[PDB]
Amino acid sequence: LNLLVIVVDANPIWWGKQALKESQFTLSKCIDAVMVLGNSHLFMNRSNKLAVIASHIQESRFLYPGSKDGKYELLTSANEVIVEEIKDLMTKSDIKGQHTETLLAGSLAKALCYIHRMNKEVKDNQEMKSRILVIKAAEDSALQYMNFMNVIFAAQKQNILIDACVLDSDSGLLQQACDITGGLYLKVPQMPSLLQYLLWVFLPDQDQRSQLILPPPVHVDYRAACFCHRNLIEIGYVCSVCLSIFCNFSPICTTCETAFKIS
Amino acid sequence: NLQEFLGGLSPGVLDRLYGHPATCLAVFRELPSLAKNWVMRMLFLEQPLPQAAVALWVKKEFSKAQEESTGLLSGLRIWHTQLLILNPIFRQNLRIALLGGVPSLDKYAEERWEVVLHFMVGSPSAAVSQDLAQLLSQAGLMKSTEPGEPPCITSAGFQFLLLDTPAQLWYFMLQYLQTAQSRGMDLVEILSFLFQLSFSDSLLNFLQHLREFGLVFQRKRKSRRYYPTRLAINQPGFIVVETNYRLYAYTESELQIALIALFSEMLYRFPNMVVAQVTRESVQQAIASGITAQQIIHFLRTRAHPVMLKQTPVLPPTITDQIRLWELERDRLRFTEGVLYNQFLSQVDFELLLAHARELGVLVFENSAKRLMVVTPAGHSDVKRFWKRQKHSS
Amino acid sequence: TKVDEYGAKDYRLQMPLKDDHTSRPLWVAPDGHIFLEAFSPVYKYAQDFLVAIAEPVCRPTHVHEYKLTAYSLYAAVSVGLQTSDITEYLRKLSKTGVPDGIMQFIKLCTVSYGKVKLVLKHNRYFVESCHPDVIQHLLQDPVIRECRLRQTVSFEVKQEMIEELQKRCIHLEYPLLAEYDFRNDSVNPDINIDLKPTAVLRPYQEKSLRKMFGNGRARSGVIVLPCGAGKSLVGVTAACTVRKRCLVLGNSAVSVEQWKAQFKMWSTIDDSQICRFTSDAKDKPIGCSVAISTYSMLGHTTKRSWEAERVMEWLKTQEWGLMILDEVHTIPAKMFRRVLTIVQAHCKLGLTATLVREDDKIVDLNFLIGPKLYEANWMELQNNGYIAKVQCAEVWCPMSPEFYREYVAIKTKKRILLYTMNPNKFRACQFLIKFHERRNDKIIVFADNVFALKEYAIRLNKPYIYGPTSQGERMQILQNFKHNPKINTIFISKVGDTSFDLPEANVLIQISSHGGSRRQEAQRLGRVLRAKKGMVAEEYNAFFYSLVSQDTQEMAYSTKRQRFLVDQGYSFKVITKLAGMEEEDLAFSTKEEQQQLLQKVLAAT
Ligand SMILES: [Zn+2]
Ligand SMILES: [Zn+2]
Repeated sequence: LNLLVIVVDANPIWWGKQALKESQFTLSKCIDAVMVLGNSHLFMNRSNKLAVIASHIQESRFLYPGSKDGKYELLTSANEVIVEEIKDLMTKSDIKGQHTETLLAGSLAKALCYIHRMNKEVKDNQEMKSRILVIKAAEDSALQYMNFMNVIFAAQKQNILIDACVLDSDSGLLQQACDITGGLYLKVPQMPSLLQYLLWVFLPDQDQRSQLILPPPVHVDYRAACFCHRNLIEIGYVCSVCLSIFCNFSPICTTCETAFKIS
Repeated sequence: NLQEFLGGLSPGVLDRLYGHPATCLAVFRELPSLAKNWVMRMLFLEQPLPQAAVALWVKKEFSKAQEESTGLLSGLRIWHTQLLILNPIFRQNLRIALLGGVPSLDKYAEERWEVVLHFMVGSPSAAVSQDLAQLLSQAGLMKSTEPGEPPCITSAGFQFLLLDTPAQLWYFMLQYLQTAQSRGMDLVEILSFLFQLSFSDSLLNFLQHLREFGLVFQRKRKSRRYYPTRLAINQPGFIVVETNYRLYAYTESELQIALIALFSEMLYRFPNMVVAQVTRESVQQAIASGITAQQIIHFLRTRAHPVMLKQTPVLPPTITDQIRLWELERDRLRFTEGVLYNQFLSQVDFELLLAHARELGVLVFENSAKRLMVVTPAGHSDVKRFWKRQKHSS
Repeated sequence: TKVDEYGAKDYRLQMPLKDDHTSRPLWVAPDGHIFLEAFSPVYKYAQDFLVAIAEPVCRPTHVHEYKLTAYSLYAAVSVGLQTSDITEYLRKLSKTGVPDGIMQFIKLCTVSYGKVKLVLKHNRYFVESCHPDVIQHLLQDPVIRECRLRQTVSFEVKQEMIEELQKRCIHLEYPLLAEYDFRNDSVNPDINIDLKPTAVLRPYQEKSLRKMFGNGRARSGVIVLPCGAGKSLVGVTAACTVRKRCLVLGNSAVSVEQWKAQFKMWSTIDDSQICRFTSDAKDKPIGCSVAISTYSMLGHTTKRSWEAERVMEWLKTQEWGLMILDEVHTIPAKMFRRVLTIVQAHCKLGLTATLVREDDKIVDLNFLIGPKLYEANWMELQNNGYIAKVQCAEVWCPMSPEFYREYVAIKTKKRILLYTMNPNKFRACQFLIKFHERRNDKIIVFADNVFALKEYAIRLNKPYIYGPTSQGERMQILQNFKHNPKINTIFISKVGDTSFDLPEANVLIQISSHGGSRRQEAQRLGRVLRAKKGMVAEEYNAFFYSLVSQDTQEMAYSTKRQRFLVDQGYSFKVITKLAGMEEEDLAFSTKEEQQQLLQKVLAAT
């Protein structure tokens, strides 16, 4: 079976900027597209299961743990729960000017441990191939690099595919993230037609992904820079403690304070 | 299989059968691997697309999956070339199906199927039902020929009996549908209920027959609501086989003992065990009745006690080979009808006459060294005329 | 007594089922048949108890089959198991109770034991009995009076009629006791025989000896052990323990030679103290005590030579502490059984490996020698490695068309020479022997028909042994087979199965069979059971081939012959065709060669 997790980056600052701009695309339509994708994923098979996470500057919250209109009861419950919870989360939110960048990585960690919990609980008879369909919507924060890299490596070890679906911006950190675990990277330039991209590129599971034509991966610039002025460097002088990429040979690296002996 | 059953249908019945509630989902689940995704893809498109795109939308490796899926779904007629947009009706129904718009039961099903099999075999005590009896008789696995005397069991009956419960029930329901069309019950309406289970007068009669088979049980004096059993949606062994053709079966239900006695000689019957011997007499008796060694071997393997599961193969090679050899020794001599002409004189002229009886299908065996050909009396009036024509041609 | 709708002896209303049936792994049928589970955790204890009280008839890998009888129950009482001591544990082990029929049978058999005892003293056989009523009501029939020579009441009985009286008592329900109190016996001084520490006794040998030695007294009985299990060693150990004059009886020259070799190898007794009472060669039989001889010589009915007459008179006059008889399955024969009465012995131990025969004379052994003390488990020995694992196989050879034509056409019995010699099986044995010869596997070909054996042996220029085969030439051929690498095959006749000291062989092909006899089949199979120095059970190093001819009475003979082996558990794999036979060049391929062979067979007459 397959356990899909949709990590939606519903950043109020950026989505409300879109709302003020009165652009055609809106967070409501984005949520509807994600809902349709999840419904189709479960539609694929009974054993398949899904979950949803929404990201905010403060924290990240799960959007998912009759036939009034003649509809599959389970998908109806999914629609109702996600709609109600997303509206509640968006309606209620404190204001903090100091922190405005979206905390995308923190949710990833929640997704990973949730997948681990589900893998533990599920019977050993059936093998579960989990996936994380990250949908970024705003620029990433520099300060989150370390933790995001930790979670990416944890996902690599635990065999989960991070399929990035960045839109309106190309996050180098996120493309690097999905490249490590082999997840697909699609940058949709036509936001109104986003759902067609999901039902082709992302929706097919890892089982059938190899035996299918999908957009080629984007080249990844694995840049390195010294800790002084933040710029690309091809040669780094790291020590045996900090393991920090530096500018030039120095008597002692500041982040270490070690008694380096010249030679 | 259900894929065969649905493939053997016309477009007119197919589109009607694609009902809104369940059919669009039950037939979807059939889609083995990839057709699920392509259909999902083009569930939201109102514009047909070229076939070349679908052709090139699968890598060079594992293309046979692409062709087989495309052929299967073309047979199902989910889309039309229109020049590959899906059928509008199926698209709408599928969108409505995708965000749009027990312990006693299993025992009951087991007991009902067991009593049905008891009646199928010559059990003096069994459930009595004229409709069930006539349905089984017309299913092709039973023939009576005398209403007063209880019906006997035909050759196909034993083969059906020795099948496993899942395949047995599935074939029984397939025959039920085929005979439903003959008796006049609408096929589409009854078929849709089976798909709806895994999630009118004709409906009531069909549900009554299903309840008689034990797949469903209203439990409320035949109320509208029903609670399907496990078998409606669609175990450890007990026989121990020795190397001396001896079977020790931990059987308490008389059905298993009867099934074993069908092809073995019973020796002792303990309260929780029974001893039988697989001898030439019993095995050849079963083979003459109609069974073949494959069914017996499969039956013994599926009902294999856990003790003998450790050894590989589970069933001893000596027992398996002996059963197969016993079945093979059954047939030798033959039977056919024919007439022989001779003196074919010219060698090149006899070769032309051999093609006349071979095309019509009346040639049995020939001989180019002695100029002899055997012709069945069914086509004797056509070969002689041809020979006369050849003679006239000279 | 109750028959189900099938051949099913119904026992639903006969006996109940124990609630803890899963815990109890034992079954008890009213007829006495018992079915033990080889997978139960208490299987070893159940096996020991059931072997003690019953004799195996079928011991496959999963479910062993035993049946108990009067003789087995008498043996249990002899080893000292009382009626309660056996029945209480039988009920405890049984998962379905004990039928009243078996209960009463056990009670009667146990109580009817020990009342009548037979003790020979001063060359006089007295029928002692502490209870006098047994004799009082046993003297009803006149046969006892005419038999008898013309508390603790005893009367002398005639020497010649001992066998008749014993078989009469067996059905009279008063078995005689043949226990020997060698611990308390001053009439015959003990012999200076001891068992050297070099001899090693295997666990099954020790168990059989323990069954044989119930107490200080040496019990006379039959111990069935596989030929490769070391029955010769067991017999030598028994003689050494007895420490009195021992007379071992073989069945042939090879048997006597092997017995002398075993005596010298395993016993410290000097060479001069062992004699071979054999016509071919003798070592002053009167000079020494420990003797090895043959049934034919001792029971010889025609005129006796002067020296043999003197030796026979000396043997008759002397009394023997132990009388070992190998291959007891031949004892009930007329001449062979006459030897029992001809010679005098306190305890006559019997050793063999195939205690089975068609005529119902095996039961006579129970009184001729004694109850069957032990039967070794061939499968357990194979698992323990004491006996080489054998991949028993039956190669089916399709009969050639012409040969089948004459075979079916003639209603006479030239078929024995015909189907034994057909191109398909002649090519088969040749190809099999070639394949094993290039594999460095030792071959022992077998064939009942001496004519066919000689023809095959001359065609394959191999050293066939059979019939007259001088003893010197026999020994030379056996030595060459054992030592010379250039030769690795010997073609032995029926004499091989009688009693042969032969080196372990990797394969055993049998081109012809005497009949559907389970004795000959097991006897010949026992040759390859000799465990190798460092082999493994799963390697299947040992192979047994029983070549048969398709669509012939030989098929019936082979099926009527593999019953005992399949009962033990060996699975005979059928081989319709052999790979590489077509490519390998063999005789009788073209039609012409088969034609000349058929012409020779027809001219054989
Ligand atoms: Zn720098
Ligand atoms: Zn440092």
